[PDB]
Amino acid sequence: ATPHNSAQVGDFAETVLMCGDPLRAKLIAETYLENPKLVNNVRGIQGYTGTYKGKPISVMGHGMGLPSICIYAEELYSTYKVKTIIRVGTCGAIDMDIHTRDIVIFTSAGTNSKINRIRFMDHDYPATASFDVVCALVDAAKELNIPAKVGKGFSTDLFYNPQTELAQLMNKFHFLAVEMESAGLFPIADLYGARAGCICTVSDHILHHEETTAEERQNSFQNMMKIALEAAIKL
Amino acid sequence: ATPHNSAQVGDFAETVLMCGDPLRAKLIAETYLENPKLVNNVRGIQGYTGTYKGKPISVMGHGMGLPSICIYAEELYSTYKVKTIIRVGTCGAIDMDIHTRDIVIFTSAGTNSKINRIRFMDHDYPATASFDVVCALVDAAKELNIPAKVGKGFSTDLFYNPQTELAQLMNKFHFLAVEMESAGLFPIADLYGARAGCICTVSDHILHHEETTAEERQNSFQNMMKIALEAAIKL
Amino acid sequence: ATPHNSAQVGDFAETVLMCGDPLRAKLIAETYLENPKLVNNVRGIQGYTGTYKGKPISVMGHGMGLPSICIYAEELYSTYKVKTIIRVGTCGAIDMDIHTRDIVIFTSAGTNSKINRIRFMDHDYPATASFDVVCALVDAAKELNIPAKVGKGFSTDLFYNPQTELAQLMNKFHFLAVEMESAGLFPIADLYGARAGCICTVSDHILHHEETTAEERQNSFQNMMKIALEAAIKL
Amino acid sequence: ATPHNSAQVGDFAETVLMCGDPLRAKLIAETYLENPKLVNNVRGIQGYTGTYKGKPISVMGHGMGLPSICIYAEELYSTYKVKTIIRVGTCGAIDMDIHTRDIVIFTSAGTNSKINRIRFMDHDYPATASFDVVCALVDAAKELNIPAKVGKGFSTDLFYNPQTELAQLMNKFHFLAVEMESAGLFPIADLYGARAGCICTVSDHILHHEETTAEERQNSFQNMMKIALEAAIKL
Amino acid sequence: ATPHNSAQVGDFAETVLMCGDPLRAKLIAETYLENPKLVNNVRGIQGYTGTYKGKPISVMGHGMGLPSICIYAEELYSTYKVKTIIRVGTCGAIDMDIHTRDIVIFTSAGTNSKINRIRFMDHDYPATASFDVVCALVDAAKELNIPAKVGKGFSTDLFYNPQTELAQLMNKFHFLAVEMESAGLFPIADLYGARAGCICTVSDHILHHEETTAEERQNSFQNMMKIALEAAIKL
Amino acid sequence: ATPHNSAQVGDFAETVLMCGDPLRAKLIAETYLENPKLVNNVRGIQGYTGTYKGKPISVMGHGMGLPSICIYAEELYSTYKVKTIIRVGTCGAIDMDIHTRDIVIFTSAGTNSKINRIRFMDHDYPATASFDVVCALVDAAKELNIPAKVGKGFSTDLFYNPQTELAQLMNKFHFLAVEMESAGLFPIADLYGARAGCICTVSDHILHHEETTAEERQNSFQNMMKIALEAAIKL
Repeated sequence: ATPHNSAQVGDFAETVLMCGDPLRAKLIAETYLENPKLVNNVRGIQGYTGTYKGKPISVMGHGMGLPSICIYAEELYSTYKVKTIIRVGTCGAIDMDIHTRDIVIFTSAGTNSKINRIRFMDHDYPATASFDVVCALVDAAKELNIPAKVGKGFSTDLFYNPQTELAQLMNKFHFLAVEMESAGLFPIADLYGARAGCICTVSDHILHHEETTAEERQNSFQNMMKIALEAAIKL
Repeated sequence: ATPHNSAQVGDFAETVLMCGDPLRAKLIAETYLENPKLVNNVRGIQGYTGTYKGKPISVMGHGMGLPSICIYAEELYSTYKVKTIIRVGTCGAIDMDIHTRDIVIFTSAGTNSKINRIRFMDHDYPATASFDVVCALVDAAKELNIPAKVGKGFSTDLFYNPQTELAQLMNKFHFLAVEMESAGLFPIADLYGARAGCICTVSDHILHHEETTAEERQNSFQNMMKIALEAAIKL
Repeated sequence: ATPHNSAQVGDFAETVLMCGDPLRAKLIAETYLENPKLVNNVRGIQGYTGTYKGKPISVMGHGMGLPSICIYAEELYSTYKVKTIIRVGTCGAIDMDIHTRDIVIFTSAGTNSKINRIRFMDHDYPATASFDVVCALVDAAKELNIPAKVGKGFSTDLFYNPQTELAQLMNKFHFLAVEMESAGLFPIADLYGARAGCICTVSDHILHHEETTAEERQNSFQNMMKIALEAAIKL
Repeated sequence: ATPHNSAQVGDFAETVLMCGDPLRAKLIAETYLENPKLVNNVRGIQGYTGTYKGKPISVMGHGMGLPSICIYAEELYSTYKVKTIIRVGTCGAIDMDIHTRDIVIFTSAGTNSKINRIRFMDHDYPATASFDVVCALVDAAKELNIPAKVGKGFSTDLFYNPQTELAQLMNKFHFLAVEMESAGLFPIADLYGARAGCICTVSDHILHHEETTAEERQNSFQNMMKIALEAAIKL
Repeated sequence: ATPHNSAQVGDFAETVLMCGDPLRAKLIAETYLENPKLVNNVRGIQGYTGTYKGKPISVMGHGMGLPSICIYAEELYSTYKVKTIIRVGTCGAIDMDIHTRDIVIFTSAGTNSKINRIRFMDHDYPATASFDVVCALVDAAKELNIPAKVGKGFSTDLFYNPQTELAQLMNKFHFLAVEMESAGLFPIADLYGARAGCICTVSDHILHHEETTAEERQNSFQNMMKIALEAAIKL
Repeated sequence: ATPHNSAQVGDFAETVLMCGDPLRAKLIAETYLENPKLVNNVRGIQGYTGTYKGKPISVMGHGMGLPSICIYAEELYSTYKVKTIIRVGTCGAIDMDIHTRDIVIFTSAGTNSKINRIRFMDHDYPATASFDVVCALVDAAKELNIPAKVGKGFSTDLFYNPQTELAQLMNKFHFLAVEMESAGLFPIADLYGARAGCICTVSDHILHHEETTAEERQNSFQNMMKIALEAAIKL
């Protein structure tokens, strides 16, 4: 149907969970969905559609960086009539009070990208997570009683960032974590009158060395997944 | 104590309601607070401190525009140790589905200002309302059962905006309303590890002529005030 | 007549003196004008119209920051057909050769704001004081024989400026003082084919501790006021 | 060895061919290399190392967009000590004199991204292909006698570009094609004192409908691959 | 003494008149100065030093564009200890009320250049003519009773400007004329604690066809020269 | 024919060599061309047209800075129907591996100017030398067997650059040399479907003191000239 998707309108559920790693997306599909069917694998993106608690749900990769997720999100909202895209994955902690293996719910995401300035007449567009999605993620967290931190995230274009001072600046303004897609996703959802959200488990800290026990990193991941899945049902 | 405030540390409650109109702030103090005492009137700003349901509460004006509210907010968070600043006032609707006299709860605010870019190494800072404050405002709305719209707002530096195309662009991205302070307030709260939020009643629509009945504009205002006050207690 | 002014066309003199402090404006009206009448008090702005040496003159506050004064200036030039707006007030010295209590006449004002870039296709607009007004202010200074310094001013959006290096940069380029309105005012006057100017008394120095004797600060203020008033007559 | 690569120093050849599609990279490895061995598949990136005419050569995917390829390129140049990265893939034609199925050799790439401005003190960095690589690609083209167009390319962050006027502007300045990685790749090669280049086959035209015969699109692809491979040997 | 000047400290008068055309500068030297001596001709710049009414005066070309005059001005203020640089030349009218052959005195100059933003931490620097020089030029005009227009000028980097809408924008803000050096000159004078000014005769109008009689264009030029010369003496 | 050129269509050869120094251009004309005739001297620019090996060739100065060369290049390509403009001159070395008296062939040029951003919708335009011209210059170098370095150049607007850190940044990215015209020239050639190139001899190093023997600086210059001339014939 599109340059980056072979599936046809209807193959995708109206709620799609997206992560960077296509293998992760394949794992998710095989681990949490019932009767997952590969509906799209253009560029080995691993797009699946199965069910969770009787409801239709799709999981697909979105590469890394805003330019990438921007392609998938717009194609999904526009061509496949998707209504909700919840980004699920890992990220790097910034704030000193955030520890590795912590789950973070993005209220919004800042960015060093130029995309939003391009779509917003060079002004400051607040890449804000859909309020419904934020509430669904937080309610899920509360109901499952899984500690989660809610706040600003930051979508960087430079994983290896030359501006090393930026990190401390972000810690001063209390940015919770860093990833590479949210700031691009959120505004595209607004444009299509659709919804977007993001939940991540901190896989590493950028300001100091952390303690990462083998079974603690997985628990954290599974916990984030439960929240994302339950919230999807609520939506 | 400061160049723009004569009050001393302790004169202000830890939760402060701020609007642009100092006369409005005086009205609010005399109408909703018990035993309101004028603690600061430098520049006729009308800063009061009284009580609501037994709890300490302060109401003060903040002029118009980010540069203005930036002065008051930082002085309050820094010198008077205020913890929460809820901006309460009027605004101009953008989105076609938003009508005059509607109450809007800001999740965040975009801006055509350069301030946040100055404090954020020229990148995109997401002026986001403190999540606690957004939730307190929405819960108050729900509990009082007062219809309110939650979403992005826009803080403009140009009330009379030369870029007339911006309005339609904002309607396409579904910005709810336009005011002139939120985008400045939110990031200053983050810096001080404090909290900020904004709730406004739409006094006019920028894309078309609206119907404004005399008693409907006041009800709307009183309703917004109830929500702001109750939320303050919850915080 | 406007959203921020209740007065009608004709209530304002064609020459208006504006300062940030509305109480200051009230003081000015009661101290230097004959038969001052409050023609507008929307937002406690304290707008008066009286006479000086038989001629009509208006004094009104304009809040703090470019976004604020931008609203009043354009409304005045456009709706009330005002011809001259002279900003009168305080400011912070930059240049080492400028001392507290010194009177400064702005030839122009730089800014860290984005407004002029918005109205000027993102190029460098030189916020220049109307040449007639500069000459009227300087002639008044010379005739009254009151020492005044003439040069560049700087209108900041950040009273509390994160970019602490900016101050020394400005001292190197010899910016005389810092305030928060001129850069916005000047270009709006040009747009309306009208005139604008600014004169300030330095109330404090930003690069070092100064000596401020009680009666020296008032004399300085009264002197600045005489110059502003006489120049108004000349215009 | 890295967050996005499991291979160790030595697993990668000093010359690496990179395309967006990981499946394409797998195809390339199985079709043109002898004894290709999968040395890295983190994120299903499909990184292989085999031989071409007795020489070591690696082929791996790089996702879509500058942020993505920026991660891989820097990791490869820095950790795996790679010397040459030749981007090989598809692109969209701009210039009217460029037709679908045409092969284009990038001399350089423009971009609407902010990355290079971030690494270059906000000035204009000319994302230029390593001269050795450009010459190797052009010599290969000449020796194989395969018609190829040499000129500027454009790396966009927005596949779906809101600024629809940009296309005609680029046609006026004769930008040959559009892709999404070159502008990020080239400067990273310079930083590491290494080399980078890009060759693409136009899979579609952005200014008008083109004729794409089944066997013409493959020939074009195979031809581009021959040039890329032979040039690699020359390097 | 410098890369662009062979003269030594002392060869140049403390007041230097500069125009773009080196031949014009040679003409000026031979026509208005007594005993003009060529003190520098690096790059055929035609730098002379002679006398006017017994006082030392130098005339030299400065090429075209800010980058050019920036080199000469800084070298002159820094190495040759020059105190005043008055730019004298031609320009293109913008404002409809400005006619060909009109003399214009710059109060300041706007620009589409990035230089001042580079030297001013990316903020708005008001390229303002030294107030002493503006007054000297205007007094000379008044004393000689030669009609002159005083106001903003604009220094463009693009004589052939792609942004054709800019012209009308400038006419709306009443920019008097367009040249290519003032915006660069003025800030360099400030940096060296020295002085700069600019006076031009409009040789053509950019918004419509004008009437240019043979002897009217010369008179205008001679008149501008008298003003520049007399003002130099006053300084 | 134009404001800066008195010559008529046909007076200029289709290939024009341009340097900053008009005296240098005069020298070149008298030293390397047969029967050189001065076809244009507006502003003492020294524009000549003679022959080299029987072929028509023109040499003319272009002042200093992008704004300057932009005027000449566009007038030449547009009015005089010139096809190739090869900038020939001096420059300042950046990279530590570049020594004084070294000849450098620009593949492209970066810049701190705003021109290209103005003509390119505020995006990154890669000021790239025409590939034909680069190849002609390099072939000439190879055939004459004159060592030349090929790579990025940088066209600065600030000969005296306040941003002293830029130099080291450029050395890290391996910018070969610095001049003041290429970045402006290259894009104008693209616009006119014409060609441009640049070759310079390093007259000084910006990062350290160099050894410059009298006869080594001239040899270097003559060598650069041979390459430029021979390449012109090849084109």
